Amino acid sequence: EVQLQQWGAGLLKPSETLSLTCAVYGGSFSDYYWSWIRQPPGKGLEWIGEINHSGSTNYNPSLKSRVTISVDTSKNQFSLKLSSVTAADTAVYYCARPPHDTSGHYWNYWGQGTLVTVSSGSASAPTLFPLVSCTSSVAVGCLAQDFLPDSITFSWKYKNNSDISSTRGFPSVLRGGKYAATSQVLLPSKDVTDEHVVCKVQHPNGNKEKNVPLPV
Amino acid sequence: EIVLTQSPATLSLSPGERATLSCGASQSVSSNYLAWYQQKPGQAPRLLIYDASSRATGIPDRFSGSGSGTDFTLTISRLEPEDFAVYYCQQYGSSPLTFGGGTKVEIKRTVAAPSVFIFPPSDEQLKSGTASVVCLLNNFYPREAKVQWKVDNALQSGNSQESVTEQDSKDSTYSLSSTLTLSKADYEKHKVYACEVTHQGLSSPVTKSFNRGEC
Repeated sequence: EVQLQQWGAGLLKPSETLSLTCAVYGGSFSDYYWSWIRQPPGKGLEWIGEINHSGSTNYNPSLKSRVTISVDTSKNQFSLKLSSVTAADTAVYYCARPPHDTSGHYWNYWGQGTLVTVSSGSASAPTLFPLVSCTSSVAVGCLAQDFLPDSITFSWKYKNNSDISSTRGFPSVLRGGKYAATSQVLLPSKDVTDEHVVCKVQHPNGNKEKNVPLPV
Repeated sequence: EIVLTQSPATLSLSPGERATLSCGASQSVSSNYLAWYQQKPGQAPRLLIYDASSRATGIPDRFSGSGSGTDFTLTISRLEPEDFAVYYCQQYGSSPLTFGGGTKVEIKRTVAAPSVFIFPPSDEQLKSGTASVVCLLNNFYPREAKVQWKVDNALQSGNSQESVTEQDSKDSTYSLSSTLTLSKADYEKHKVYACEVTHQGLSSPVTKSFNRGEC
């Protein structure tokens, strides 16, 4: 019945300012207090602040010093600005709306979320390395490293170019302000002829591939 | 700020069973101004209960809320498969609006010990200056598993990171990857590399090692 669409820079360096926006389609834009809420990868939710169409704001004192939320009734949008960012502000930010203008501030409408990452590094495509092993199924892997932001997807192809379906998917881990992620296919032991398989990853900064030698 | 505390951190049940999750508050929440949400991987929180005990539109009555003051409860009377997720409580009785830390409702199945693999850093990465030693544990249950790195039998600490998958949708198991990271230098100064894995499906801790250069 109502859609909130968000956007804004997803990657920043320490000390800069985070800037996000949320647009409302449907219902009235008036009187509701529109909120921004965030969630650090792997943690729980923190409410940041809210603003109604008249400009009235309520802020979580945990951020007051650095937060500014504002509204634009001519576009039916509201926006969030968070200054002097640090890695701690890396998180999925959401905009949200309560069901009634004069009721509890709990939220039935939510934006899709915007991941915003704050790192000292610069955006980079991942560099790929093969994981050769050493149960009637052998494991073959691919390691993706030094990539940012954290937006990767793997896929596997046989020398014969047919897809490998046997995919296993792990969450990236953060280090040095950049990310790494691994992936593996489990190939039945008795498949000894192909000398390798091909690992592939897609990333905003460029897609890569690397053949992963079949062992034994 | 009101601290919401949820327990247990994980609830491991089977479809059909009743789930009861607690959300204690550190001061009382006025007028029973408390909401519950569900959240699935990558999705925005989804409203289930508002005003402590009222179901949001479309929420099936297997879901019910209750409680008051500093103590609230969410009950799922007979879990269905799609009910396994994370849940958060949220108070809107005073400012600032706060959330609890959540509780994961996880599928409980029979014990499954992991298959284990270790992988030496590639020769190519070694040239770039770092060695990433990797150990995988596949398809095990329950989720707790200790992965330990040994280098020349020196128990290694603070130079590894792990990453665990979501519960498999079909077989309810987990897989976990651990990475031990050393300079090429240190990697060079040693020889036996070992990944010791302990899991309750295992009668004795398993170990996969390899000798540098021998792989």
